[PDB]
Amino acid sequence: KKPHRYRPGTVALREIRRYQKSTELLIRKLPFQRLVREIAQDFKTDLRFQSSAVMALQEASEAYLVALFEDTNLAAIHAKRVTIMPKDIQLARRIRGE
Amino acid sequence: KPHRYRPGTVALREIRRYQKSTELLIRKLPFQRLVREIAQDFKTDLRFQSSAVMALQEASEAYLVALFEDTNLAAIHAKRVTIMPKDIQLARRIRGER
Amino acid sequence: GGRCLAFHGPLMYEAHYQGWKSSWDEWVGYDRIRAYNEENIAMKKRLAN
Amino acid sequence: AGNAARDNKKTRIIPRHLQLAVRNDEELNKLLGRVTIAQGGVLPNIQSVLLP
Amino acid sequence: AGNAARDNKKTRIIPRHLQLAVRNDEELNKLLGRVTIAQGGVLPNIQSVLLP
Amino acid sequence: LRDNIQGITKPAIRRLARRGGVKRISGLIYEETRGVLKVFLENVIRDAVTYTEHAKRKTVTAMDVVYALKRQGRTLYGF
Amino acid sequence: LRDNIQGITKPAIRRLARRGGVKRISGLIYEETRGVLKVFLENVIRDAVTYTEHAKRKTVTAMDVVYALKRQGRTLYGF
DNA sequence: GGCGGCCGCTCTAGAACAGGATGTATATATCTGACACGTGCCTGGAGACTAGGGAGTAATCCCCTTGGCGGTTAAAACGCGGGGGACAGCGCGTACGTGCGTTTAAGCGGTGCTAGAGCTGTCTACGACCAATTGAGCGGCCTCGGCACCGGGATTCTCCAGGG
DNA sequence: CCCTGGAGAATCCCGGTGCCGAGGCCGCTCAATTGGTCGTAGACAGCTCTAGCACCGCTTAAACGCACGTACGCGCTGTCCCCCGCGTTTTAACCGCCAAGGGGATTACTCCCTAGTCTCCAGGCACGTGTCAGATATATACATCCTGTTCTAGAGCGGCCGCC
Repeated sequence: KKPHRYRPGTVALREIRRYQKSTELLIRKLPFQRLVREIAQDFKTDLRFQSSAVMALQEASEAYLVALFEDTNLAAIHAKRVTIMPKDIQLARRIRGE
Repeated sequence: KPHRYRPGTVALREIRRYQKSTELLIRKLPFQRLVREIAQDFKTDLRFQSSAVMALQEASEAYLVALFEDTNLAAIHAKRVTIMPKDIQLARRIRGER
Repeated sequence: GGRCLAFHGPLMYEAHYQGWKSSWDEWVGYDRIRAYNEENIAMKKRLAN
Repeated sequence: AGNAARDNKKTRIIPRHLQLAVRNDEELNKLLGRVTIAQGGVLPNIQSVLLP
Repeated sequence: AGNAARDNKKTRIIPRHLQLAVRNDEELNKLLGRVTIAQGGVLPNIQSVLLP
Repeated sequence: LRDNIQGITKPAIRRLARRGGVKRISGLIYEETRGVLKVFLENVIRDAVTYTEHAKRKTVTAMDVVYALKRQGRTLYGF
Repeated sequence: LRDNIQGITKPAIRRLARRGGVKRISGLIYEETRGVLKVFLENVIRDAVTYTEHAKRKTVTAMDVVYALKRQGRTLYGF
């Protein structure tokens, strides 16, 4: 007997392929919705958000983070690496102007 | 024996000098004739005002200076102190240009 | 005129020491010789030593 | 988008097809560079050094 | 700009002082982040690892 | 409502990076990505708050979210 | 007018990077910097060409360059 | 009498410190050239007026998001195994920093010409606005079929073990 | 240590269900369409005159090129600890169902203030000019950086002493 024991990286590449061609929202609805309410409650209390309003916020935030992750990933190969770093994000936001 | 400044000392001195002085780094006529040959592909009978070339030159340099700042930060991000063409290509890709 | 003229051991003196800063020149008039530029600056300073 | 729908043998145009059509065309990519498309994802590409 | 002019021992506002005033202040830097200023240069800052 | 910044779970951030083609994800990425998402959400929702307050409305609509994203060069199609 | 891309000389590109805080400059940077300068100029000047053509003028003014840079989010002060 | 252990001596090298070098920080001298003050208008805002129309407010309504329940099974989280990569470190070398010789064109000043942008009339079709109208866009309803779902099967690409 | 055969598991092609969102149809009604009518922005013609284009001296700081070496990009190694793949067990995510009651959306009355003029006048703009802060210039002076010499600590070696 012997376990399959996939090496690190190969299943991650498979998850890349299975999710780049996918369409469904990766972030769960209620955890993202609850995060919106607590952020808005610091600006204005007793505030409501429509279901399509949270849906519009969710896709825009995912695409912005995905595009940030592509810049984060492309900086890794630029830095002769395959693992992203917290400093990799900070460089990406600075170059983007954020 | 010559004083023989180490590599980096004079380069740092140019960094201090050009970051407080607002003199125009690229020469006027070599940049001016580059505008004429670029605009010749769009309009053969075209003229440019003296302030028109002046407005183009400061905008181009500030874009190049900002690009060089992003290019330089990518070098330290990649454990380097020398800017590279691949660092420039990463800067345009992150900024969304190329 | 010329390319080597100095009273001491010459260092390719113009008429100015080339490869050196401008604040090293002396234009005094003394006995100047060439000697094939002190036999190739003292045979490359005894081969760098 | 119809060509992309024919690539994955689909009759109905879905927002993934619209996103694939926009990003594949270099003229549409620069025109809609600052444009977010909902339910579209991104281009399924892998870096050369990231391949096994 | 007047504070930056006093730091440079100048009693006349020059475009370098205006650029220094905009970029030093954080809300002005973000507001005019996509803004080019002529005859202003940039902030005289050097990275830590570039120092001798 | 407290500690809702942890609603964006570690596999959720992992899945987002998989869509971006990221090979490996560090353990400190998730905390940084949550902070980046918090900053980005704090700008879009605040802009949508002013859009909603300008309309004398108490609930933020999806149309105001589109205007909040459009004014920063991040326009969203399909609402 | 040919070979005017070499008008941006090597010390001129060197002075640009020194203003940007660059300590060391590669030898292949100047050719790449000339390319991104040509691409940037081929967009702004062409935009100013359409501005000048629409204005019923045969000379490009600095005012037309102002809107050409502004429409790409690169607005210039002082004209 | 031989040899291990201990202490002193000289060799070597890292590092703090002082002196020389060259590109800038200032102290006047003087030019100088736009800066701001004064003036003379003069052209757009303001007081006043007329009229009307779009929102503030009130009411309704129905509608849509929040709270609030569970079921369930997908998935986050914890932990174990382990495995491949970030990084500290080292070595090579080359290629880019520094420096001047030499060249070559940047730029200042000058002169001449005309390409053409404002400027002023001129005259002319053109679009907002007003009656008058009218025909397919859209809300809604009927129908229907493309792919989500559920499995079934399979090529098919991939990893582990055996052989040279 | 590398090449090749067989089998485990996630993924891809395929048959059957159906269903719920998409395609098609009916009004019909409100926004698109037709004709006329002027104020008026705009195309067209002539003047001009102020700024750009082309060429010329020159001189001088900017730039090409070659010699040299040392900070640094890059190639290679280990490791270990940091991150992935998978088994297990919770967990809250998604879905089915229910009211609610603030709240978005619509309609109407009405009331303020903004559209549109008349007149004018006082602040704003073009012109003119004395002037006061900035730049050029240069000996003087910082000012830090690079390098040479000396100080002191560390390791290696050799001589001397005690023990078996």
